[PDB]
Amino acid sequence: KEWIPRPPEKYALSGHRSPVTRVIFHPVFSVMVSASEDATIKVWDYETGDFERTLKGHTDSVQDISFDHSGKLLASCSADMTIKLWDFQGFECIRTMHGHDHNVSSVAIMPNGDHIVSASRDKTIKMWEVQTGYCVKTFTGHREWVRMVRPNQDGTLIASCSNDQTVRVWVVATKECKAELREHEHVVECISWAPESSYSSISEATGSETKKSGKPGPFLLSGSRDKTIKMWDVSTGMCLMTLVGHDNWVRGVLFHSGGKFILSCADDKTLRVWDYKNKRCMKTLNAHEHFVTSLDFHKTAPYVVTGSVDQTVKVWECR
Amino acid sequence: EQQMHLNVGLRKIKETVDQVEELRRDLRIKSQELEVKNAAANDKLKKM
Amino acid sequence: RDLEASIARYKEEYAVLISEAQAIKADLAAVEAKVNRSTALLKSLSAE
Amino acid sequence: RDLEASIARYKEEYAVLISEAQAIKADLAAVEAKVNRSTALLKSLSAE
Repeated sequence: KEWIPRPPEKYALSGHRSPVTRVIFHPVFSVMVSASEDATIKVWDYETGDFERTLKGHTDSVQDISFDHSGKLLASCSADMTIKLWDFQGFECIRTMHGHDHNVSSVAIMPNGDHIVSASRDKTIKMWEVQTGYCVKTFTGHREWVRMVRPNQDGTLIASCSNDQTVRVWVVATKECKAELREHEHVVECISWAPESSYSSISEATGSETKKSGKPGPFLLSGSRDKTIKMWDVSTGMCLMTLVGHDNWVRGVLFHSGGKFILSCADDKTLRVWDYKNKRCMKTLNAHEHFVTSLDFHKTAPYVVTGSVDQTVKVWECR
Repeated sequence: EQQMHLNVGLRKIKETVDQVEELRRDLRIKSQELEVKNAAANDKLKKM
Repeated sequence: RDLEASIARYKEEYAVLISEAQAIKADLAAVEAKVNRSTALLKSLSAE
Repeated sequence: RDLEASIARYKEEYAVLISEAQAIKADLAAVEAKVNRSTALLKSLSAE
């Protein structure tokens, strides 16, 4: 919906002793999960801002966490070179896949719910099986530290951004970089794709012409440390339009559930929501006293969450 | 838990040695400026 | 008178300059103390 | 050689002596400032 965050906060959750790296929402429950730099993943009830529990399995700082479609498993990565899988019914680690040398930065479960992607400093992206834990295929082609990775809506296409200024889209079956993008002024840090409900809204936002099949094609977005947020086409690989105005380094980007606005956080201590179809909304909202690290938008509830380096997680209503 | 705490300790020690390297160059700069100042004062007395 | 005038102004102010040099070398000595103390602690934690 | 050496050595020693004087004057000022501050504190604490 026209859900827009507002300057007043609801709860400023401060339980972490170390800077928070990422925050996500449970798919079904009224639960939000925050990973921080102290190797602990905390679980909160965002509706009332009540600390629920903590999972302290990880050795080094936890970097990225992700749920599945059903919300029954929680994939987590850390600097301890390992990927942990958490059973969310009882909240204990059930499978700790190793390998994938050096700090692991991002982890994600593609919607089929049977495999996991992982990216790390070792300049490659590994594929793991949830049931077994065997790395079955390894994606190479990034020449530098791969930062953030996200799959598609049906478990076939993957995007990997890295320090190497290139965003590469990979295919599950063929294991080939179908689209490689090298156009950013400085390092790309965060990526996120477009849901269904937004593709139509892109057509009049950019003027792109439909192909013979008529589908606009899958889409990307990439925010880069050069204070630029660029939204991209999977089928072609060409720029549609660019978002500029972020004061400092961008860290997190995602689309509004309605597929109409753009919500992004950056190291500019502020959260910016911007329109792209007609460039009307340019709302900047100070969020944290220090660097803001990550954010998330609830699929249905009018809530958003932001985790920052100040060891504090904040909740904003949407109006 | 033990591995976590040991890792934190190792990180603290590495940051310590890095700060020790910074302290050395700070001391070098301090020495250089002391030298220039004393030389200036000596030869100004020589002028006088 | 002119040279004598300088003999004074252009000297007691230079004594002020050498006092500034005193301050600089006092700071340098404090930094030396920090040097040796930090190095001693870093060597102590080597076995750990 | 004799007289020029007298020159250099004693002049440099007198520079050392003006540095000593600057140190003493700095200490005296610090002490005078502390005296004034503590006297203000006492005239403030009289009522107590």
